Amino acid sequence: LSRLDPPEAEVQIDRLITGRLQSLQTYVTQQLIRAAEIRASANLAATKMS
Amino acid sequence: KPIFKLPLGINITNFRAILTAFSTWGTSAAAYFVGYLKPTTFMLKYDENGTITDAVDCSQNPLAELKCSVKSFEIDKGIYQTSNFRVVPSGDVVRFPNITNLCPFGEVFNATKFPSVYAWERKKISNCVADYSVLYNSTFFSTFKCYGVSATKLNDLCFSNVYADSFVVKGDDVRQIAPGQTGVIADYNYKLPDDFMGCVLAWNTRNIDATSTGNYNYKYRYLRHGKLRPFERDISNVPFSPDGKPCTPPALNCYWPLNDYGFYTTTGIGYQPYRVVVLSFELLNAPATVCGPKLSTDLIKNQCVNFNFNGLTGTGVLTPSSKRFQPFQQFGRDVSDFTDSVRDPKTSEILDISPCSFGGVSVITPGTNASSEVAVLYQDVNCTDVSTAIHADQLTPAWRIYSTGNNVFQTQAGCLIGAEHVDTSYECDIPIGAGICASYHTV
Amino acid sequence: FMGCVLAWNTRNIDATSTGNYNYKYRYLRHGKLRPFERDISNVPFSPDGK
Amino acid sequence: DENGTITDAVDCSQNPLAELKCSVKSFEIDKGIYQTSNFRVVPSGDVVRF
Amino acid sequence: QVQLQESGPGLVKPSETLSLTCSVSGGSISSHYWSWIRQPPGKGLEWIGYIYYSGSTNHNPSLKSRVTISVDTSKNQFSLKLSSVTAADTAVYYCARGVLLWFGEPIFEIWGQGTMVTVS
Amino acid sequence: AKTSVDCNMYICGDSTECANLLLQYGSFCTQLNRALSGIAAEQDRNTREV
Amino acid sequence: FSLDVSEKSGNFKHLREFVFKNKDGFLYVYKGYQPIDVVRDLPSGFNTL
Amino acid sequence: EIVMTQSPATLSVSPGERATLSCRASQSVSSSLAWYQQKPGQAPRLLIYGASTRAPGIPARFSGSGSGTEFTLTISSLQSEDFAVYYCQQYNNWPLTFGGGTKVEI
Ligand SMILES: *[C@@H]1O[C@H](CO[C@@H]2O[C@@H](C)[C@@H](O)[C@@H](O)[C@@H]2O)[C@@H](O[C@@H]2O[C@H](CO)[C@@H](O[C@@H]3O[C@H](CO[C@H]4O[C@H](CO)[C@@H](O)[C@H](O[C@H]5O[C@H](CO)[C@@H](O)[C@H](O)[C@@H]5O)[C@@H]4O[C@H]4O[C@H](CO)[C@@H](O)[C@H](O)[C@@H]4O)[C@@H](O)[C@H](O[C@H]4O[C@H](CO)[C@@H](O)[C@H](O[C@H]5O[C@H](CO)[C@@H](O)[C@H](O)[C@@H]5O)[C@@H]4O)[C@@H]3O)[C@H](O)[C@H]2NC(C)=O)[C@H](O)[C@H]1NC(C)=O
Ligand SMILES: *[C@@H]1O[C@H](CO)[C@@H](O[C@@H]2O[C@H](CO)[C@@H](O)[C@H](O)[C@H]2NC(C)=O)[C@H](O)[C@H]1NC(C)=O
Ligand SMILES: *[C@@H]1O[C@H](CO)[C@@H](O[C@@H]2O[C@H](CO)[C@@H](O)[C@H](O)[C@H]2NC(C)=O)[C@H](O)[C@H]1NC(C)=O
Ligand SMILES: *[C@@H]1O[C@H](CO)[C@@H](O)[C@H](O)[C@H]1NC(C)=O
Ligand SMILES: *[C@@H]1O[C@H](CO)[C@@H](O)[C@H](O)[C@H]1NC(C)=O
Repeated sequence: LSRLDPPEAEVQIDRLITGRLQSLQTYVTQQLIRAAEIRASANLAATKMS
Repeated sequence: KPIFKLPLGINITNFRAILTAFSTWGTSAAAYFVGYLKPTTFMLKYDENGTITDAVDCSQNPLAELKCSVKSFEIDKGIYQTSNFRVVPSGDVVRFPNITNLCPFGEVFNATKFPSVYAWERKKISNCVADYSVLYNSTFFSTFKCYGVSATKLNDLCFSNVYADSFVVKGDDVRQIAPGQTGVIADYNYKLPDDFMGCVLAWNTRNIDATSTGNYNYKYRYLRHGKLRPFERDISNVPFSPDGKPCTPPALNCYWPLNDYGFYTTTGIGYQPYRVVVLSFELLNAPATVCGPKLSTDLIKNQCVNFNFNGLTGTGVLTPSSKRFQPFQQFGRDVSDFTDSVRDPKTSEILDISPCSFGGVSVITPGTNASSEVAVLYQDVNCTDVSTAIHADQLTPAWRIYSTGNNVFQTQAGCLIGAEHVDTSYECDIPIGAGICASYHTV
Repeated sequence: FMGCVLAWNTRNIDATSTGNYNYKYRYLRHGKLRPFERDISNVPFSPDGK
Repeated sequence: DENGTITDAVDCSQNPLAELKCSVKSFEIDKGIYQTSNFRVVPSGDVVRF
Repeated sequence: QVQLQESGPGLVKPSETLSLTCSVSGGSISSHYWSWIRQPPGKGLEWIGYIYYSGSTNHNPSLKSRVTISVDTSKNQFSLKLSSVTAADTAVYYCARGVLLWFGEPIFEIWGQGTMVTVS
Repeated sequence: AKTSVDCNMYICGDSTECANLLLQYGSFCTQLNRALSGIAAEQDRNTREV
Repeated sequence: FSLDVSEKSGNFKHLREFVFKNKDGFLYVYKGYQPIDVVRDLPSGFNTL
Repeated sequence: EIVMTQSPATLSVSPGERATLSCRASQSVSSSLAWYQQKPGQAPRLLIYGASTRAPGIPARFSGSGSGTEFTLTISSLQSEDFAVYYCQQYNNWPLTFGGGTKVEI
């Protein structure tokens, strides 16, 4: 942004936005995968407690 | 309804109402009003006949934001997260070093004679300030090429050194002075690296560099057992034989590896001599010597401000630090390549950088039918900063109407505005965090 | 913008050897026009704004 | 070091254990089997058969 | 920083020679132009000439014969002498460093304290 | 862990020029925040159940 | 500055280290220093130029 | 050869109101005029070197403008310390010429 004019900057900005969107998507997806296998253990724990 | 769409094409700043009056002159009872419009987000409800019957205005207190966000006219219970919040910066800091000499670039550009391309000369320029805006909007130059940086912005940058390289080029071979070119000049006479950063200039000189009889003072090396590496030079003149063994002319296959040349005044456009200058900008992370003209300011510690220490820009909270830089280090970096601290150019103080406060805001409400009361939770912030930013309208989003009353309370998850603390315990209705619980209850 | 732009050369009737001097353009103003605005005011101008 | 001074290095190509330390970003490894990189064979000659 | 300081005689008889010297401290003669200027009393400035490193020298397009200028890298000094001196030549004389930006002539950025000289 | 993320600082940070480009993708990270907030609420439910 | 010349009967008391590199027409020089008292050996150690 | 003139020959002003001086030249130049200040019994100083560029350390209130044959120096918020004579010089051509100057009278 400091050493390039906006018509030149936006071409790279599109690329950086694409990459970072993709990496957030991957993180959140795997986070939903993990949540389920922890939930099943919490349910077994509550069963053993009861 | 829309009566007219009129193509007048003028700008209107003021207006006058026209009245009527009658017989001596007298007046009759009449009243009228005025108001102004603001650019705002509205929600509209259409009836089955296609007619509007209601609206809400999203910026008129937080509950309007809750209704706008959920696309409803009724909300039932709970805590809802609508949008971020942040603080707007309040000022500007500019902190270039102090330099008092003027760059003598004319000692290179206005030189009476240039060198032969095979042995180009390099000169260093430092500890001076000058403007580039002259050569940008001037027509004297036949071509302007800049890499890595746009020529419009050269006046906002500081460089540790400039190196100027100068030589004469023949005709259209100006095309060869670029990264990745190939040919007799691009491989034997001169060579530019892959990651070049600078600007290339050229202008036509037939007036003094050529004549009808011709000038024969220039040479170029077309024969060599190997191409040069970036910015190499070889000024050796010896007999050459393709076998790679010494010999002496006029014996068999003995030559001179560089060719004498001359220009003519009647050369065509592809042939006249040109002068070329290459400027290479050294962005070394050390104290800068050459800078563009800017006025500086004092520092403004402990406040959210724009800062421009030395070609680096952002917003943050400046504070003193306990870093210990080595005499050859001017910047510090964290993981993810973020700048973390800087050496003040004027006094060599060491200053930290940190971001202006940010976070999420969420709205607590009882049922809309029961009441229109709300409480606002600002997550993970000390109330002092948000109160000192609500006042004097430094926060955003900015409600048109709201107030922080005397009810302010601090929690580990952040602090609540508009909720009254109670020294009694009950069962939870809405959990907030860290043990703090909320409910809607009699005073 | 949405439309088409056209132009053609008119040296035959719009120019002459002595010159035609019937046209004018405004190079000084305290502020740039907004889209499709017009200003046909002719007055003395001083950079002080008085 | 905390004062900004280098105190140690490792060289990743000087025996496999250097590759294990370089890969895990550590100076200590505790047990087990760790997969670091592929392997392959470089070709030894050329055949042309027009 | 640099300091220019100059010295010379105060009075010159008619049809005689005047000469001045100006000298540097804090730095040394290397890559900049050096210039002699005079101001007649109550009147606008005049440029007599400038010389730079490696001896190359420039003078007024008139009075070409009225002066020659010399520079010595040794002892950080330069000097001029006037072929003839008359009453009307009285002025304050200045030595100054000229810096060249891009093209044309140099801007005189650092000025010597100057001295007043006359004829009688 | 019950971690949370802010879309605009990570993807676009300080700049406004990039936010006017991220606008072209619409609601996406907002349903992302909706998801990651659901995971956060679930962790609290798991502990209260056990 | 001022540099002496003298001869000493005793064993070497100084160890001086350098590095030289060439890239892009620039030559890079580094330096260090370490006091040592050894005879005809390059002593094991770590030092940062 | 460029010849130079400056107008008017004299001005006077009271504290707190701006004034402007103008110098004119016989043929076109571009961004080649410098502004000099002189005080009684002292050497000149450089205020503006570019067409409209403050020399380093010149107070922020000084400014100027011009192109072609017309240029003007604007002095704003004048203080008694600003009492001086002012000159404009052009370096575009080989011969060097300074203007006749203007006396500003208290
Ligand atoms: C930065 O670089 C610039 C550019 O220089 C470039 O590089 C050099 C190597 C050459 O290639 C240049 O051509 C090139 O531009 C440099 O500027 C040069 O400085 C030179 C001196 O250092 C300077 O040389 C002098 O030029 C004088 C001519 O000046 C032109 O303009 C003035 C206007 O004031 C006029 O004199 C004249 O034009 C006007 O008047 C004419 C009639 O009088 C008429 O044509 C018009 O009315 C017009 O208005 C003159 O025209 C010249 O400029 C034209 C562009 O406008 C060109 O077509 C062409 O060049 C034309 O000639 C000369 O008078 C002066 O000659 C005097 O000294 C000579 C050497 O001593 C001598 O031969 C002469 O004759 C007698 O004089 C002596 C007595 O003492 C003895 O020598 C002898 O007895 C002789 O009989 C003259 O006295 C001299 O050649 C050169 O012109 C400029 N370049 C320009 C202005 O473009 C900068 O200096 C450099 N920086 C630094 C710090 O040095
Ligand atoms: C708008 O819709 C309303 C009902 O949603 C319409 O009201 C009824 O229209 C019928 C048409 O035959 C009448 O017989 C009823 O008497 C109306 N009920 C009322 C007025 O309470 C209404 O007509 C619609 N608007 C228009 C312009 O037709
Ligand atoms: C490098 O860090 C070390 C400790 O991590 C510093 O050592 C101590 O510094 C304090 C400074 O007040 C002294 O009082 C202690 O005596 C030091 N402890 C020692 C030497 O064992 C050390 O000072 C730092 N380096 C520099 C150059 O300050
Ligand atoms: C800048 O000026 C300040 C005070 O005027 C001074 O302390 C400092 O030394 C100057 N900068 C340099 C690089 O000397
Ligand atoms: C070039 O452009 C700048 C833009 O600010 C302008 O001020 C200047 O007068 C122009 N011409 C020059 C530098 O010759």
